[PDB]
Amino acid sequence: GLVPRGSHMWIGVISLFPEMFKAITEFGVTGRAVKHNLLKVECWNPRDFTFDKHKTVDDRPYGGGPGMLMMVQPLRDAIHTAKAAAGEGAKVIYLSPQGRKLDQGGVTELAQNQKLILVCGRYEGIDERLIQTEIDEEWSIGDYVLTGGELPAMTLIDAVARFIPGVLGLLDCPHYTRPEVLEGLTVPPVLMSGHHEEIRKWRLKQSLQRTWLRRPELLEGLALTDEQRKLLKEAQAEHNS
Amino acid sequence: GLVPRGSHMWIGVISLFPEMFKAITEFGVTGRAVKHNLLKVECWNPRDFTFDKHKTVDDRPYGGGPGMLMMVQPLRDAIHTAKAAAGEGAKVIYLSPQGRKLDQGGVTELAQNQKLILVCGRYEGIDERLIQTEIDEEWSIGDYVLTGGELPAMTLIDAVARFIPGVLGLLDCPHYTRPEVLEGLTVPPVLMSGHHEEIRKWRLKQSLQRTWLRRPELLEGLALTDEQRKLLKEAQAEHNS
Repeated sequence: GLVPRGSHMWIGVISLFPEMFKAITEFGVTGRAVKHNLLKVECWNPRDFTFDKHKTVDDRPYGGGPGMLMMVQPLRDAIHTAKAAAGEGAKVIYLSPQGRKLDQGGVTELAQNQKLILVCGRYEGIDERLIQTEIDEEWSIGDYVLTGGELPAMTLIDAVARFIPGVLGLLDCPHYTRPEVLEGLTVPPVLMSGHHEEIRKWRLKQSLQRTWLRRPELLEGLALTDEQRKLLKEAQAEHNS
Repeated sequence: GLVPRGSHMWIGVISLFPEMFKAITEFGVTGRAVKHNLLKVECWNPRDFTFDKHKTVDDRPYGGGPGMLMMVQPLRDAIHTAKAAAGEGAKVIYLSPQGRKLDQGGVTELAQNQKLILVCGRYEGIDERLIQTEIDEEWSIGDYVLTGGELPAMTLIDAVARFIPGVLGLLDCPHYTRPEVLEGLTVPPVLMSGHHEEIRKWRLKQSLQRTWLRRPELLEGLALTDEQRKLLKEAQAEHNS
């Protein structure tokens, strides 16, 4: 086709609930990426790597406490099988609130990988030593507590999928569509003017203003263009007075 | 049963892909919460609120550009039906990267709501005016770009579900489980000592140290106990020298 070979992204997933990933493999743009063979998601379930009659996948933490942990053997073995399939150059990622905070910059660098293996924890997490022996990088999608690593893993896949060849910075400017007047609220006249240039500048100005007011941190680390600086300056002055 | 009536949580969801929510309603603790009638998730799809032959749910942005937006009428009407079902006291939430940053403190306050309606956007988002007429609060799960609001919505549900009566702060201390020696790596002796007190202190110290090194921001805004301050001080001194 139009896309060169060897540009597809492969993602191995270790999870007790592989079916959860249908949420991204069967719907929307990510689902389309999978259908078009641009994105490949392969899952392995630790429950299939047990040897006891009850397929036990959890274990007690040393030191005591009610906080269960994933059983090491089934989880490690699942990882080993994924690594066997992925072969060379496969970064193993563990999703947890103690990992590096994910942001668009992080998504960009993770997307540079053609192969990734995502480890989804349940219970209170996984053995600290496994982080040392099997995990390459630990990442957190946010500072909040979740019941498992599956949502964080799917969030990561969704974010990086947008960087896959064949698939299709600051806070967005306000957006408007029909009707022209919604419950008495009108669309900014400039957007109805047809003046391509005035519209481009208005949108940029609004984007900068909103980023400044809501996420000023995103501005730090980016040397804005001369135009952006001028528009932002105007917005800041107008906001105050 | 043991749980008093009127303590269950209801969550209405507006999404073009209702099936994605099976990821949380059919698996793990959230799935168990749904099975035990502790959590209720009801979805409405804008596609069911259209009147044209092609069930159109997207529309062109005023001002031009390739960035499509959700069509106002089907989306607004879906919201109205959810509000009709939810009745009184139902906060409507829009998930977007321009919303308030979600953190455990935010999860705690959102969990105080017995009813919530989550609006999941697709395309480039929704009309700015709808945020004014139908949305009560805007929330962001992180500073990264996603293909839709469904994962953010499920992440929010998962986080607040943990606060539901009947269901079951800083970075966790390292955790360990069998075997005692994993690929030559041993479990900290204190955890194998059986000394309940030494273990409690060791774990707290490690939790504080890790929070300090990886997420010092979490410390800001919390007046630690005398013990925590002592252990953290020791950890900081040991880390340096």
